[PDB]
Amino acid sequence: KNPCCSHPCQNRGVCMSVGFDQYKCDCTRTGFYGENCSTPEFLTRIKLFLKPTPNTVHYILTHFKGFWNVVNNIPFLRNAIMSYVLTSRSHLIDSPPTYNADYGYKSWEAFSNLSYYTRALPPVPDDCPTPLGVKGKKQLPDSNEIVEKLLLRRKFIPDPQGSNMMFAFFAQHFTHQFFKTDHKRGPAFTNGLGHGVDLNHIYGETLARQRKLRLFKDGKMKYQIIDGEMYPPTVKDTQAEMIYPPQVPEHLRFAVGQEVFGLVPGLMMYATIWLREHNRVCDVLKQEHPEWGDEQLFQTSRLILIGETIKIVIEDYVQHLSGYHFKLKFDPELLFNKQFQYQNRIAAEFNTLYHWHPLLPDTFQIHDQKYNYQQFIYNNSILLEHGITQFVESFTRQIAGRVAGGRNVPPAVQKVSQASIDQSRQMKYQSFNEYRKRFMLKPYESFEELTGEKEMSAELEALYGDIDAVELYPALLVEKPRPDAIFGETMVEVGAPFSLKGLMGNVICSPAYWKPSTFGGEVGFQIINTASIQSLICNNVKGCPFTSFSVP
Amino acid sequence: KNPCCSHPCQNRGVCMSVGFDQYKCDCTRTGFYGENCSTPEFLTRIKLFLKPTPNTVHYILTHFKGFWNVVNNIPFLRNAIMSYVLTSRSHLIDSPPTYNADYGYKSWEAFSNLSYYTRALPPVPDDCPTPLGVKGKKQLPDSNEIVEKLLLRRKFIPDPQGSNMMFAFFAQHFTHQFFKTDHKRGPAFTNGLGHGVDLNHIYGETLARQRKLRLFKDGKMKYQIIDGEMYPPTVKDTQAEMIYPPQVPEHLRFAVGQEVFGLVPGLMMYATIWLREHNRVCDVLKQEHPEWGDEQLFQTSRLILIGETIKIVIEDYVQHLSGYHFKLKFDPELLFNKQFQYQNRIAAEFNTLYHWHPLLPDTFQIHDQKYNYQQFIYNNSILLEHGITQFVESFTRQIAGRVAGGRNVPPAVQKVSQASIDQSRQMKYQSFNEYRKRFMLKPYESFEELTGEKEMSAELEALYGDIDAVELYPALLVEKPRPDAIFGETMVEVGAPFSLKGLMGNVICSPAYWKPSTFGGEVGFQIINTASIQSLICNNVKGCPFTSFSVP
Ligand code: COH
Ligand code: COH
Ligand SMILES: *[C@@H]1O[C@H](CO)[C@@H](O[C@@H]2O[C@H](CO)[C@@H](O[C@H]3O[C@H](CO)[C@@H](O)[C@H](O)[C@@H]3O)[C@H](O)[C@H]2NC(C)=O)[C@H](O)[C@H]1NC(C)=O
Ligand SMILES: *[C@@H]1O[C@H](CO)[C@@H](O[C@@H]2O[C@H](CO)[C@@H](O[C@H]3O[C@H](CO)[C@@H](O)[C@H](O)[C@@H]3O)[C@H](O)[C@H]2NC(C)=O)[C@H](O)[C@H]1NC(C)=O
Ligand SMILES: *[C@@H]1O[C@H](CO)[C@@H](O[C@@H]2O[C@H](CO)[C@@H](O)[C@H](O)[C@H]2NC(C)=O)[C@H](O)[C@H]1NC(C)=O
Ligand SMILES: CCCCCCCCO[C@@H]1O[C@H](CO)[C@@H](O)[C@H](O)[C@H]1O
Ligand SMILES: *[C@@H]1O[C@H](CO)[C@@H](O)[C@H](O)[C@H]1NC(C)=O
Ligand SMILES: *[C@@H]1O[C@H](CO)[C@@H](O)[C@H](O)[C@H]1NC(C)=O
Ligand SMILES: *[C@@H]1O[C@H](CO)[C@@H](O)[C@H](O)[C@H]1NC(C)=O
Repeated sequence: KNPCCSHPCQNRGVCMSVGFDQYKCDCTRTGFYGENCSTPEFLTRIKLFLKPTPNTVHYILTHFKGFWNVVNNIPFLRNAIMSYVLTSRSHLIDSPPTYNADYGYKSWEAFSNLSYYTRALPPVPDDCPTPLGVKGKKQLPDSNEIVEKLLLRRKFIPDPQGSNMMFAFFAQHFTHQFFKTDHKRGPAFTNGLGHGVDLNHIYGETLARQRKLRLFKDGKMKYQIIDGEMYPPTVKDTQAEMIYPPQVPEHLRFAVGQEVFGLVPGLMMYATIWLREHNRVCDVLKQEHPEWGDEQLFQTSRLILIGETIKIVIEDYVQHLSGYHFKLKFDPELLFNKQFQYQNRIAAEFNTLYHWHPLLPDTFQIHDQKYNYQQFIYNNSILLEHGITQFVESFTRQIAGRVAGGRNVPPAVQKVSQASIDQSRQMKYQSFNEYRKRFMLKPYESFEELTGEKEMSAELEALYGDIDAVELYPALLVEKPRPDAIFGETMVEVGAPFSLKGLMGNVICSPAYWKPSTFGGEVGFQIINTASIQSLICNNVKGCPFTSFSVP
Repeated sequence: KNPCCSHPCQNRGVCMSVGFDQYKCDCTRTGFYGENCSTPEFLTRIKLFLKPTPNTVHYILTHFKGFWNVVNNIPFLRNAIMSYVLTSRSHLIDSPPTYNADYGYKSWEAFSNLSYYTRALPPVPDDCPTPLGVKGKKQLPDSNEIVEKLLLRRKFIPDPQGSNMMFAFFAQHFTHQFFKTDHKRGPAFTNGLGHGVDLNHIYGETLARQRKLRLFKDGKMKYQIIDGEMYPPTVKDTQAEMIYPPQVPEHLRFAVGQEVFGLVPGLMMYATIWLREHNRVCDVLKQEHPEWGDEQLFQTSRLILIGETIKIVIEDYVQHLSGYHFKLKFDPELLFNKQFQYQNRIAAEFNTLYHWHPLLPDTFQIHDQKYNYQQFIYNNSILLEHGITQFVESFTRQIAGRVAGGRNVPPAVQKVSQASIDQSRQMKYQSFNEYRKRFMLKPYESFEELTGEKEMSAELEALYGDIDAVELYPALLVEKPRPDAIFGETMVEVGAPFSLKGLMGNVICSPAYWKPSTFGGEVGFQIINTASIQSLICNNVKGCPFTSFSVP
């Protein structure tokens, strides 16, 4: 019986066993002291007393529109506030990384082996009184029963923030470059060895695959013209492997950076758009540098698209999610006078937290047509029939589902929801409340406090028994949403540090990289700093249709 | 005719071609402006006028012994001084890394591909008038003529700092965990994907190899008992690949972390010593943690040995090399309030700089025996015959050769010296003076100034014709040595930044790692804080013989 099974060390203290039945807490630089690191120093009490709650800060950022309008248009003020948002978030992240699924203590194996997802909290020891430590019952509830009673959609619940399918598929497309679970190996392992925004889902994970996708003229990527429009090349032509069922004919097997993007037309849509953007940038650079060769044109274009991606994700994507009247800003210079590590390791909990299944609709609405899940998946024929323009117009206006609030997961992906729970247990995640404490949030003291409701909280009580036994994934989906919001508190407060760290931690944001020469001059640099979700569609989609991450 | 062939940009500005006929210098954050980044800004002019020369600083640090004795014993001042030497040196290194042999511009391939050595200076462009850019003759002088006329040892020149064989072999053993050139692939590539002090030369580069070397009992590494003492296991026993010529019998084919360490008995000596130290620490930790399993004992011991290594390298190895009266200090906490990147990429020029062939003696004296290179190389029988105790006593008393000053490379390793020159040209190194400017040193204006002597300078002038045409590796070895020192100015001013950055950049120095719990408690921390070259030998060599990096 491991002495640290009770997770006795508080406030990010480190538990270490000293003997078979005793433990010791390392309170170094926690701001606390005592046996469990639970007694605050003088300075710590003052900081705590003066620290406003996340909900308070959230209220201020989502109100006083007249105030933020002025702040947004004064760089001095906007920079100082954005600088605060960045610094205070990333400090909750261990960098360089620490634990993974196989190590609850610091080890060189955990640090050096990039095949693992890292871990924000160490795994629960193998031999503990309960699966989660000491709290709860000897056996966790049946994972399918959790999904059915708490997560399954009885009736479609639209997102009150108005997120659309353009947002939903952007989210899936973007995150699947660093969420690349090596399932044949196990949920603890990833294929994304770059561990961040490298755009491997466009260019490929290895040089061998990249060379299959490249045209080797003017720095461009291979493509084909169908009905006058640019689309990805075929598998037969590139010999770049893709995941396709037998029923998909050869001429419809599109080859892109990510092997699984043929699964759903929504992904292939963004894959096509980003492909168009790369070759567009190549033309721009070739005009600016007629002396450059194919290789430098390719490499510089890739760096620019990485910049565009981070720019769009912060100022459009995260901006939409936050609901802030304050306008977030992508500016690496904000950190040049701060302590910050330019590196990133993808955490398993970050992956799990991003299982935003409830976003998915009951049917997919393209033009005047509707498709069920069986018709939609692996169906590139739909994409060619309607075209990218029609796809953009339809997805922009189709609303997505609310993620928090419970019971909004489509039955079509019921087994996927269960898988998230099963894998979480396989990797021995700690409880939901342990993760709330890990990110300096007060733990919930009752099921009713979690959901803000009596029905689902009663079912939670019947299943888990104790609030400290509730698991991470289901609790995130049943958590009381913030007022008219898509998420609950925990989703934001745990997710934002991971998100922002991986964005600003990118190498191109470092002082040695963030300069005009890196991107082929001011022309390439400007492409990055003026990028938006609207400009991406306008530049690469016929007719330049209106688009947004929110419904009109 | 690349317009950047002349390397027009000064002070670490970035050169970029604009059209076929012109270039543009990016002076971002160089502290300079103008077309070539040559004109200093206001504060820059001030800092220049208030900053002394490295030779002036070196004088101060090597004199006023009574003064430094006072300084060394007042922690607050000693910490401030040591903090400054860490931050100022590491600032000259690009981190995250930039260029490599294949990329003279920033690219994702250069950043992400760990198989390359990184580069402090970008390679000379392919289409330049001269091999070095625009300076010098169209063809570089014969590499063998350079070795013969300038580098080959006539009479043995001993190190005036009194470095011994314990020092020479420690340097080779220590640096060959990150200097691991993949010669079958090219000099531009490395097998040390950890790019630093991971002690892979003990434990192996991969997990597969590590498992072959581990005992899986009490966290220990496999070993055998010969004549009552601990030695590495064999290849036959472990099935771990080693590089050995056919004439080496099976029982003399020892298996260690680094595949080439069977090449020299001096390397196998330190391999044996560090092996013993691992198993020693395992015994200490097991006494402290009876509840721990094999895996935790192994991993914790490895972290401790990494700590010991960095401690010894700073406070004994670099301390001896420097010749300073100021006492250097290994203390990660010195950087906790500073801007510092906890990562490292091994530079090709750092490798070339560390080719300290002149250290090698004419013969290897062990007890009453003398061995030439034919008798010594790949001869592990010598190690077993004398034992580690006799090895330590002999090598402690045998003096090493002077590195700078020219004409001190043993003819036995003549081709190695030629290979260093050939590989540098193959990797398209820039000139010696370009690298001086890269590390804020003034360029030599004449051969006579470089050598401080009329003989070899005349030979240099005949070979190269231009001082700006002299290559990095030959100039390092012929440079005028500092008064009674082993090195010249450039070796120290270029070498120290790379060296210190790789040491303090280590992850165990990071705030999240530098705490007692990481090393198994206070006992693990004390092992590190009490580490020395003396204690390393005393703890693991029979009889506890005295040792040092200098001749008694
Ligand atoms: C963030 C938004 C998001 C969306 C909109 C979305 C939309 C959809 C969708 C739309 C038609 C379908 C059929 C599915 C179905 C799946 N999802 Co998602 N998923 C999303 C987030 C994720 C994440 C994150 C994972 C884990 C990936 C991993 O570990 O490789 C995931 C995994 C899966 C898997 C497991 C295999 C795999 O994808 O590698 C299936 C199947 N799914 N999901
Ligand atoms: C303290 C520095 C030091 C020492 C003591 C030392 C001592 C000895 C020694 C007997 C003691 C012998 C027989 C050799 C012989 C060789 N050394 Co060194 N070498 C040293 C510094 C280096 C470095 C640096 C390299 C290149 C590392 C790489 O790329 O693998 C090297 C590589 C070599 C090579 C391969 C060529 C090459 O990598 O370019 C041979 C052969 N050698 N050396
Ligand atoms: C430091 O953390 C310790 C671990 O959480 C904590 O010990 C825990 O104390 C609680 C109550 O104080 C115990 O909870 C149960 O105790 C008995 C079982 O012996 C039950 O009858 C109770 O109803 C209650 O459910 C935990 O069992 C106990 N955990 C241990 C000992 O591992 C310490 O109190 C903490 N110390 C400080 C100063 O905060
Ligand atoms: C890091 O850069 C390495 C150097 O570019 C790169 O190694 C190269 O890998 C490719 C593809 O694996 C090899 O390409 C061809 O190799 C042989 C020719 O010798 C062909 O028969 C194959 O079919 C293949 O097309 C290169 O040979 C190889 N080059 C070298 C010098 O090793 C690595 O792949 C890069 N690392 C990553 C992770 O991408
Ligand atoms: C990173 O960790 C994984 C998992 O431990 C290592 O993969 C194992 O490698 C050994 C030896 O090659 C195999 O016998 C196992 O079957 C592998 N396990 C799995 C789950 O794949 C991997 O080798 C490690 N990476 C490195 C570079 O050592
Ligand atoms: C869409 C429902 C599929 C799963 C049904 C079996 C699990 C029981 O689901 C039940 O659903 C009821 C109506 O939503 C709820 O009121 C109950 O709390 C819940 O237990
Ligand atoms: C895919 O979508 C098309 C719509 O163009 C439809 O005709 C077809 O039946 C769908 N299913 C497939 C191809 O399995
Ligand atoms: C910059 O350097 C180039 C080549 O070294 C030289 O021709 C040019 O005159 C320099 N420009 C200035 C402004 O000094
Ligand atoms: C190796 O050393 C042994 C003595 O230790 C000696 O007898 C033998 O000749 C040496 N080998 C060579 C090739 O010189």
